[PDB]
Amino acid sequence: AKSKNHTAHNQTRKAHRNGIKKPKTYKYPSLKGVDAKFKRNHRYALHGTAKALAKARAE
Amino acid sequence: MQKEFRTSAYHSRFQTPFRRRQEGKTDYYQRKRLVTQHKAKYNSPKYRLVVRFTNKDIIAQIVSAHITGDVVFTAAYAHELPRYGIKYGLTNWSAAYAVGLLVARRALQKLGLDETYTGVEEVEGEFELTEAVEDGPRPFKVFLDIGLQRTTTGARVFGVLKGASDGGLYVPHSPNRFPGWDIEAEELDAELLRKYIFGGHVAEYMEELLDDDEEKYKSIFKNYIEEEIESEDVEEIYANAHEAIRADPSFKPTEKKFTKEQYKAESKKYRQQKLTRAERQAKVAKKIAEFKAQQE
Amino acid sequence: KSQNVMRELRIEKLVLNICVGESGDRLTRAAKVLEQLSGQTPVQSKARYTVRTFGIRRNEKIAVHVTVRGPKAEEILERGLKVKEYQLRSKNFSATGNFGFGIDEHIDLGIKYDPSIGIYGMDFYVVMGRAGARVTRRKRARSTIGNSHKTNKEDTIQWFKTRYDAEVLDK
Amino acid sequence: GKSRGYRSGTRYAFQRDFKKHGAIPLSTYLKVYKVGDIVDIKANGSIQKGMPHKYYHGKTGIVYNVTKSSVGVIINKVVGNRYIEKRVNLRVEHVKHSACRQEFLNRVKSNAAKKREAKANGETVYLKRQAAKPRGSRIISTEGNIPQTLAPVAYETFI
Amino acid sequence: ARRPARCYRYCKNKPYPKSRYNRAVPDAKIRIYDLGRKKATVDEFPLCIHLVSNELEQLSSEALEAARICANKYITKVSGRDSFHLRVRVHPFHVLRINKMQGMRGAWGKPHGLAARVSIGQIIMSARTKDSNKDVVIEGLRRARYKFPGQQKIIISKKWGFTPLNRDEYIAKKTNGEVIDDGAYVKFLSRKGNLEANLQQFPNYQYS
Amino acid sequence: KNTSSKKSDAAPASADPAKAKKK
RNA sequence: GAGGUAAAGCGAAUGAUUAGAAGUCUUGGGGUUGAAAUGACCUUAACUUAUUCUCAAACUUUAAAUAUGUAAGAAGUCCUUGUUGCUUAAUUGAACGUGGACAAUUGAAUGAAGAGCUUUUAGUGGGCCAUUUUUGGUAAGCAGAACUGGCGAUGCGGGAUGA
RNA sequence: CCUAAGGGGGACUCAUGGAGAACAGAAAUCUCCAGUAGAACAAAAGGGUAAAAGUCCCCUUGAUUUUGAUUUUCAGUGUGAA
RNA sequence: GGUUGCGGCCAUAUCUAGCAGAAAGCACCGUUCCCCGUUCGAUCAACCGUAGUUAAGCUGCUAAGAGCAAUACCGAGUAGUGUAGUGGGAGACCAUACGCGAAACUAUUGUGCUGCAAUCU
Ligand SMILES: [Mg+2]
Ligand SMILES: [Mg+2]
Ligand SMILES: [Mg+2]
Ligand SMILES: [Mg+2]
Ligand SMILES: [Mg+2]
Ligand SMILES: [Mg+2]
Ligand SMILES: [Mg+2]
Ligand SMILES: [Mg+2]
Ligand SMILES: [Mg+2]
Ligand SMILES: [Mg+2]
Ligand SMILES: [Mg+2]
Ligand SMILES: [Mg+2]
Ligand SMILES: [Mg+2]
Ligand SMILES: [Mg+2]
Ligand SMILES: [Mg+2]
Ligand SMILES: [Mg+2]
Ligand SMILES: [Mg+2]
Ligand SMILES: [Mg+2]
Ligand SMILES: [Mg+2]
Ligand SMILES: [Mg+2]
Ligand SMILES: [Mg+2]
Ligand SMILES: [Mg+2]
Ligand SMILES: [Mg+2]
Ligand SMILES: [Mg+2]
Ligand SMILES: [Mg+2]
Ligand SMILES: [Mg+2]
Ligand SMILES: [Mg+2]
Ligand SMILES: [Mg+2]
Ligand SMILES: [Mg+2]
Ligand SMILES: [Mg+2]
Ligand SMILES: [Mg+2]
Ligand SMILES: [Mg+2]
Ligand SMILES: [Mg+2]
Ligand SMILES: [Mg+2]
Ligand SMILES: [Mg+2]
Ligand SMILES: [Mg+2]
Ligand SMILES: [Mg+2]
Ligand SMILES: [Mg+2]
Ligand SMILES: [Mg+2]
Ligand SMILES: [Mg+2]
Ligand SMILES: [Mg+2]
Ligand SMILES: [Mg+2]
Ligand SMILES: [Mg+2]
Ligand SMILES: [Mg+2]
Ligand SMILES: [Mg+2]
Ligand SMILES: [Mg+2]
Ligand SMILES: [Mg+2]
Ligand SMILES: [Mg+2]
Ligand SMILES: [Mg+2]
Ligand SMILES: [Mg+2]
Ligand SMILES: [Mg+2]
Ligand SMILES: [Mg+2]
Ligand SMILES: [Mg+2]
Ligand SMILES: [Mg+2]
Ligand SMILES: [Mg+2]
Ligand SMILES: [Mg+2]
Ligand SMILES: [Mg+2]
Ligand SMILES: [Mg+2]
Ligand SMILES: [Mg+2]
Ligand SMILES: [Mg+2]
Ligand SMILES: [Mg+2]
Ligand SMILES: [Mg+2]
Ligand SMILES: [Mg+2]
Ligand SMILES: [Mg+2]
Ligand SMILES: [Mg+2]
Ligand SMILES: [Mg+2]
Ligand SMILES: [Mg+2]
Ligand SMILES: [Mg+2]
Ligand SMILES: [Mg+2]
Ligand SMILES: [Mg+2]
Ligand SMILES: [Mg+2]
Ligand SMILES: [Mg+2]
Ligand SMILES: [Mg+2]
Repeated sequence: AKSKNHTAHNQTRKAHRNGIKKPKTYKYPSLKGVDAKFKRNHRYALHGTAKALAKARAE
Repeated sequence: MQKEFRTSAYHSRFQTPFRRRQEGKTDYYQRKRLVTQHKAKYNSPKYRLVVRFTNKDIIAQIVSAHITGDVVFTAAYAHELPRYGIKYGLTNWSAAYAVGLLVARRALQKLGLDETYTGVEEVEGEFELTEAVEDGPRPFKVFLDIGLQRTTTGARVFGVLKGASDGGLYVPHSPNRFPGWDIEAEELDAELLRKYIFGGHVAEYMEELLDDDEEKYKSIFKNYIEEEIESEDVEEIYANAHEAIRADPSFKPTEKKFTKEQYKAESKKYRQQKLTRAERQAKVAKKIAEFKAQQE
Repeated sequence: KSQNVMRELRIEKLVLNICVGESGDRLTRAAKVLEQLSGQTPVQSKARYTVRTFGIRRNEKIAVHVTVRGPKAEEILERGLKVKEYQLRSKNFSATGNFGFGIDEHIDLGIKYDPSIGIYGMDFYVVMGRAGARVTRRKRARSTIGNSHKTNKEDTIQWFKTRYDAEVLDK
Repeated sequence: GKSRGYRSGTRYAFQRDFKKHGAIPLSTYLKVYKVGDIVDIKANGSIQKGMPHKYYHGKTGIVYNVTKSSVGVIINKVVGNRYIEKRVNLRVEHVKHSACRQEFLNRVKSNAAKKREAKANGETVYLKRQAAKPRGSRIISTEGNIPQTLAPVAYETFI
Repeated sequence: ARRPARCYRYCKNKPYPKSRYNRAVPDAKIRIYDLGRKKATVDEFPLCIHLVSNELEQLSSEALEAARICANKYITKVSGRDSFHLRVRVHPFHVLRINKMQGMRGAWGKPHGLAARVSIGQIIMSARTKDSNKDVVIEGLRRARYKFPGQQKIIISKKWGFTPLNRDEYIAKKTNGEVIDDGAYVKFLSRKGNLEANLQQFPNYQYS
Repeated sequence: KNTSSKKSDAAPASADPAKAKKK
């Protein structure tokens, strides 16, 4: 039979009708993939930090 | 008829090694393995025990590496030993032990870990590592850097190793390179190691040589002869020296007979200085004219 | 100064080679001869590759050689120069200042003959050098030797003629 | 037969620089990377562990993870009509701090220094950058520089 | 056997030279590029005449051989075999391909011949001779022009023979001792490098 | 006893270049 | 920041490649001077040295244009000191924080019928053409890629006529 | 295809050229010097590698266990591989 | 300023050939009982600093040096290229317009800088 093999023609037209959008930025990135040893300890540091601020305001 | 090899293209495409590798002084493979620190400890440095031997001196330094260059923490030289009571044999295995003990004590003095981490106060030659104190700061950790010097059981670098370990520094190591290690029966004969710590091999050489060749004893052991120092009181030379090293391990610089400026002015008088462009142009013109006499 | 004490020529090493073309008993007896002459256990060299014309194969133990230094080297060298009746050629000296010769029977050196051992020829090479060659052989700070301190053919020839009262031909 | 392996087409990208092969200078191993640092990515062909894919060679990103010998870098890659967040683990031999931070962080300091000085002097200062503007008027002196007249030159052959 | 040259006139493909990738390549028809008195010194033949291409084009090795033969024959017949030094300045390094020797499936061709890829202003043939032999050498090249496709110009060089110096700079460098013979070519003095070797090579160097 | 060790790397040599007859 | 294409280069590596010149104790040969000495001479051919003509998609020191990654702040910068079982010899750091200072030129331009987000579903999944880059082929109104713009899906004015 | 051709450590430095040594010659073995890699790294090719990643020696099983995260192809599914 | 130890950048530091080097340092250098490694105390190990030497290493200087580095009324606004026209030319290709813009070449200049510690006429 034999047909068209490949072409990227018209593909940039389609990507730019509604896309080519930069990703949104957030204040807190996800910690997925961050070192488990750091992540394990970072849990304890944040928990203790919340307690200290809670007591200071309770005063 | 062979091709001349050293062409201009050979020099053009030649890639020169690192300056201190071409000097044959730094093993950068070993240096990379020693220096590189866990990236999650960020700015905490690794400390090296640099041990270098010259023909006359033993240099022991505690070094941390930085981008602008290495930075010395403390340093003990073998030529500091006469202050502590060792005047001859400044390259013994025992002089190496003394230099290691001195650098360990001096570093601990600089840090403040003197009363804590005293070390092995009663040297019996047993293998031992500086153990941490519970509910206290960990011992100063240092890694041994022997440079290009070969690792052999009995080498002098491990004398500094044992001294630094006995001085209170935590230096990770094994005893199978100490003098007195039986490779067949994998245990350390601590008696022979203790013998080596207090100059026992040198004293035994003095005793064995004296009754077999008095003339050679007179030439090899001159300094001992004019000081009337025999073999039996060698150990005391070290045993006292140890105590003195622990009493005041602080660095006392040599009083300088001249100031820095006077030294610089004296040295600046010698060593030729480069010719001006005009001078060498005149030299070229003279050489051209003086070449005219071989025109045939 | 060209007349410096440390510029003194003297022998670095003497290397004794017997390249018996085969492996087995004959090579073993050549090794026995070398261990007898030098007093040190010699080392056997293996063929780097296979040649059918020479009857050798790769990694077949072909030759045996030994290196001697010090007074024993001097004694063996003069013992071999006696066999050569103290007469080498100019062509026997390399451009790097080393020289060599080859004896044809090892009983001419002055050792006992055994019918089991037989006679082997032998190859002598002497490596000359002044003091300070350790610079090129030490591990740390290895460097090269300056041109004046280098050993060359003329200095070695003159030193050999002076020290042995021998003749260096050039046929 | 098509070939599309991991390092296909990287013959020159992953080459060492001319007369720069061999051992890595140790400032590479002494640099300190913190989470949030901006780093350029350039694969070193002589270190094959922790090596980036050929896509990230020449890309710049944010460090998000720091491990024993490596950093995790966040890259935004175009996949069709949007960006996908990519998290690449790279040994520090293939990483260098981005020099774009140091220019902007200095302009922040310069703006802060200039503002307090004008505040100290009780005057005002304008800190917004400006593009190059058309040049002003000027007077050209002709003492020693009387105009020299040029003409187009005739055609010549020089072979 | 051989197709008409019109099938291979234009540089449509990338250069396809002999390599480890194409090995069954025939030889170029032209093998000799220097003719006449090629051992003559530079001073013997001051006049240089070029045949220059006014086309970005491909010239077959067959055409190169034919034009070389035509020019050589004419100039040696009219002025003698020792009155000139002819040099062919283009080497055919590009391999042409032929397909038939089904249809378009697997149509990658086999080596068929060799051609030189020339640009505009590129010299094809150079002839160094004496001035009095100008009109001969020109007529030798103009006939050779007929063996080539496209447009060529016969241009008299401003330079002395095959040297890169003009006919006035060569005389200046000659009376100053800055030129020495090297057989058919010359070597020029350098003010860089070992002074002694430079002085030895040019004894007649009037230094200033 | 002892034997010379292979300082070279020509593992699959088994012959040598330059070694041409008639030369 | 990245790149290795255009160009350029080959008295720069690799590979190809024209011509002489001067030299050397494996010169490769012919005639020799030689009674024979390998020890000269005439010669051609090898190499070496400094040169010479011409080249490379799967060569290259150098090296564009176009195109490409990141940044240009309030989620910023600086100061002090809280948390942890992580880290340091440590009172060192790491991360997250309390408190304080820097106010509209809050840190380039230009624009912005506003930005962001979600669900669901149609048709389509034969393409073709023009400029430029470009592969196979002698070429093709041939076959195949790159970017963009078009025709398809589109009338209108021009090209007589014509996707 | 590989119990090493995997892993760690150590020592050494390959292709090749020149000058020399009985048999020995173009090619056997020995010596020095030169030697930016012109070698070798199972195999196609490209990249990478010199106090090594090459050659030789010593010790070994990390060619092991639990599963997560990530990169490539990508629909950001699988598989393979990392 | 010299020197050593450890370095950063990694030839302005390399390569070749000459010449010079006070002090200290470094080095060569002397020895083999001991730990240790070798065919060989040559390398490696250990001992002495005692018998000697700056001959070499190292350092500095010299060279119309090779190489390397930097600069430019050098070449050259050339080659190439983004964009444009119902421009030229049968074509191959070329000119013009708004922009970007090399490499080779030529000339000149330079030939390590520097951090920590110790030491020295
Ligand atoms: Mg079909
Ligand atoms: Mg289809
Ligand atoms: Mg849009
Ligand atoms: Mg370098
Ligand atoms: Mg090591
Ligand atoms: Mg045989
Ligand atoms: Mg195929
Ligand atoms: Mg393919
Ligand atoms: Mg690159
Ligand atoms: Mg791997
Ligand atoms: Mg303001
Ligand atoms: Mg084509
Ligand atoms: Mg023909
Ligand atoms: Mg069919
Ligand atoms: Mg024509
Ligand atoms: Mg091999
Ligand atoms: Mg074989
Ligand atoms: Mg490419
Ligand atoms: Mg090109
Ligand atoms: Mg080109
Ligand atoms: Mg070029
Ligand atoms: Mg070339
Ligand atoms: Mg050249
Ligand atoms: Mg050059
Ligand atoms: Mg070539
Ligand atoms: Mg000659
Ligand atoms: Mg003849
Ligand atoms: Mg440049
Ligand atoms: Mg570049
Ligand atoms: Mg660019
Ligand atoms: Mg505080
Ligand atoms: Mg706050
Ligand atoms: Mg701006
Ligand atoms: Mg739908
Ligand atoms: Mg849909
Ligand atoms: Mg659908
Ligand atoms: Mg549907
Ligand atoms: Mg169709
Ligand atoms: Mg359909
Ligand atoms: Mg269009
Ligand atoms: Mg057009
Ligand atoms: Mg088509
Ligand atoms: Mg069709
Ligand atoms: Mg349709
Ligand atoms: Mg329309
Ligand atoms: Mg109409
Ligand atoms: Mg119409
Ligand atoms: Mg019409
Ligand atoms: Mg391996
Ligand atoms: Mg292994
Ligand atoms: Mg291994
Ligand atoms: Mg190793
Ligand atoms: Mg080479
Ligand atoms: Mg497995
Ligand atoms: Mg996958
Ligand atoms: Mg798949
Ligand atoms: Mg996917
Ligand atoms: Mg996936
Ligand atoms: Mg998967
Ligand atoms: Mg000064
Ligand atoms: Mg001195
Ligand atoms: Mg010795
Ligand atoms: Mg030693
Ligand atoms: Mg000296
Ligand atoms: Mg000297
Ligand atoms: Mg120069
Ligand atoms: Mg210069
Ligand atoms: Mg254009
Ligand atoms: Mg463009
Ligand atoms: Mg156009
Ligand atoms: Mg018109
Ligand atoms: Mg223009
Ligand atoms: Mg220099």
